[PDB]
Amino acid sequence: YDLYGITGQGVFKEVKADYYNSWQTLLYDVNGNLNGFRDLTTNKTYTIR
Amino acid sequence: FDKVKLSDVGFVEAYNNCTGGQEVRDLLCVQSFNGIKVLPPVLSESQIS
Repeated sequence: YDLYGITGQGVFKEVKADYYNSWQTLLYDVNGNLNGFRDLTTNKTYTIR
Repeated sequence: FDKVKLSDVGFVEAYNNCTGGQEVRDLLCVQSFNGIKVLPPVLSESQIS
């Protein structure tokens, strides 16, 4: 993938998340990995492994 | 074995939930993804018992 500039590879699993307020979109973990993502064109949520 | 979660036989059980992509929030599956995986010992724990 290349999600909005962020480069990486893995799976996508659609899970109905919550509380991505308005500006905060990309869900990082504690270690600076990408652990979750919101698309700006569909208002949908995902979780990356 | 009831008290300690990460016992000797429990490691490969903890590694088997890593591959499927379910409830992958624990830290042990992340360590195997970067090569630091615990190996089982030579004798099984059934054998020493």
